[PDB]
Amino acid sequence: MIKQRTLKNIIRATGVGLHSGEKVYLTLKPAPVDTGIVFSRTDLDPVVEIPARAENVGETTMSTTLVKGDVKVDTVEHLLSAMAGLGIDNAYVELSASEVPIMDGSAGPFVFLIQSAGLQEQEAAKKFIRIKREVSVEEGDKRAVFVPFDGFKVSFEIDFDHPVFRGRTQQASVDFSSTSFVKEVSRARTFGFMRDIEYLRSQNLALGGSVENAIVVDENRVLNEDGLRYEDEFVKHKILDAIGDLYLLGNSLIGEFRGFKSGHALNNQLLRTLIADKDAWEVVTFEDARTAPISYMRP
Ligand SMILES: COc1ccc(-c2cc3n(c2)C(=O)N(CC[C@](C)(C(=O)NO)S(C)(=O)=O)C3)c(F)c1
Ligand SMILES: [Zn+2]
Repeated sequence: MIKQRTLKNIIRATGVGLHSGEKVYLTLKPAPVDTGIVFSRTDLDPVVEIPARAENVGETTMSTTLVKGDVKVDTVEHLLSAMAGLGIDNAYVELSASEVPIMDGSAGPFVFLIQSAGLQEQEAAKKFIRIKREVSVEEGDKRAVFVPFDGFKVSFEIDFDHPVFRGRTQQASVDFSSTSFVKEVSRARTFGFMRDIEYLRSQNLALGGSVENAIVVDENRVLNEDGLRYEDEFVKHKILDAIGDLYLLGNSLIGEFRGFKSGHALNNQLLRTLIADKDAWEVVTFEDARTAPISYMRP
C-alpha cells in the first residue's frame, strides 16, 4: 500500500525572500493524514493559515503567491517542488514573514533539510490524481498540457530571445519513475537578467536577488563566478517550478506535463481547467505498491 508521508522531525531554516529581500524564519512540522500542505503566517495575531491549493493562488507575476485577504505567502514554488519530489502529503510550514526564503535559488537545501529530518509513513492510502484525458491551455505563444501517462513525467521547452543561449532553444524531459528529482532537477537554480532591472525596480521585485541565490545574466555573461550546475540549468529550473506549481493540486499526479514557455500563471490556469473538467481526471490509491506506476525513496 503506498502510504501518506509526513516529516519524522521538525525542520528550521533562516533566509531572505527573493522578492521582498526580508529575513524570514521557516519551520516545517509533521501534520496528520489528509492535512495536505498548509502555510502559516505566525508573525500575525491571529496566525493566518493558507492551504497550499490551486484556489488560494492570488498573484503569479514573478512567483506563485498564496493570498487570503490582504495576506500573501509569496514564492512557494521551490519549497513545494522539494515536498512533491520527496512525496510529502502532510506538513505545517511556518513563516515569520510574507515570503518563503530563496536559500540558493533551487530546492536543494529543502530536499536536504527534509531528508535529514527523515519522513514518517502514516497508516492511510496516499490519494493520487490520474489524468484520463488531454488538458491544454494556451495564451499567445505560451502553452501547458496534461497528457495521460502511466507514471509521472515532465517535459519543458522555451525559446529565449537572449544572446546567452548562444542561439539554441532550451528543452528537457524527465520520467520520475526512471530518474531522481534529487540528482537531476532539485539543484537547478532560479535565474534573472540585468536587462529587466528597470521593470523589476518599477515593481518592487527581486529585492533579495543576488548571485548568492540565482543565476544572474548580463547579455553574453552569466555573472556567477562559478558558472552553472548543469549545461541545461535554466530549463531544468522551469521543470522544478512546474513540479511545485503542479503540487498545489493537493495530491500527486499520475500523468505527463508538457510546458511550452509556460509560467506560474499558465501552470495555475492548467490546474484550474483540470480541476474543473472532472471527466479529465480521477483520484486513485494503490493497495499494492509493487504494481503502482510510480514509487518513492525509502522514507
Ligand atoms: C543585478 O541584476 C539582477 C537582475 C535580476 C535578478 C533576478 C533573479 C531572479 N529574478 C530576478 C526573478 O524574477 N527570479 C525568479 C525567476 C522565475 C520567476 C522563477 O524561478 N520563479 O520561481 S523564472 C526563472 O521562472 O522566470 C529570480 C537579480 F537577482 C539580479
Ligand atoms: Zn523558480
